Amino acid sequence: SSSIKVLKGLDAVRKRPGMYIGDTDDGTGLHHMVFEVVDNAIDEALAGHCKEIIVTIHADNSVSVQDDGRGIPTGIHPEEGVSAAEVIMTVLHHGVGVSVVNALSQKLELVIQREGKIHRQIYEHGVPQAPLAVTGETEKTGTMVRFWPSLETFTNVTEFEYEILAKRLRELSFLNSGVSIRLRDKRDGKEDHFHY
Ligand SMILES: CNc1cc(F)cc2c(NCCCN)c(C(=O)Nc3ccc(C(=O)O)cc3)c(=O)[nH]c12
Repeated sequence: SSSIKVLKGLDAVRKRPGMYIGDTDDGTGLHHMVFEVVDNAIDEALAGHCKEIIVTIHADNSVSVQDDGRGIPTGIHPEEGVSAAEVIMTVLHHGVGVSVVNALSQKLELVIQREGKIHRQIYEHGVPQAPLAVTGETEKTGTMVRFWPSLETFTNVTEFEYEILAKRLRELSFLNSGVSIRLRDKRDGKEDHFHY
């Protein structure tokens, strides 16, 4: 039931993205993709587990958001029969849910560090290539989401603008005293640190 429901939700978002992420021509939807993923990292900070968020603009026009929180739970739900992480990445929940970013990404990479293991999963248009898998051991904890926005969905403004991410991250750091945000642009080495 869940599998059918999930695919219906992905289809819904790709068919009417304006209802979920906003305008797909003028860059507002595109930048909103980053801000949704960051809002999830900020929740993990607000719960008191994440101290540092790192937002990176990569040279291939993907964006990663790294937190140093607990790591999304990885245990297979008895019910849905896939990792708790995969449910969070794929089930449809301002505040539109990461499954919307995933639906509208050509590719999404999830890396979770939790209970001494690295877990990794790759998505394409919100669909998992394979179940979440352990790739190594680690002493660290946290969640990293890197996504490549679908050029089927986004036109015209397709490249992230440093200033637009900077303004919003600075604003989120003002609203959430104590959270520390790094923004780094791999295209030219620019970086900023936002903290109130
Ligand atoms: C870049 N970071 C990042 C991106 C992202 F797209 C999603 C998340 C995310 N879940 C999203 C749903 C909620 N707002 C969590 C989360 O669920 N953490 C979390 C939840 C429960 C437990 C536990 O019960 O043990 C431990 C950790 C997180 O930490 N970081 C995220």
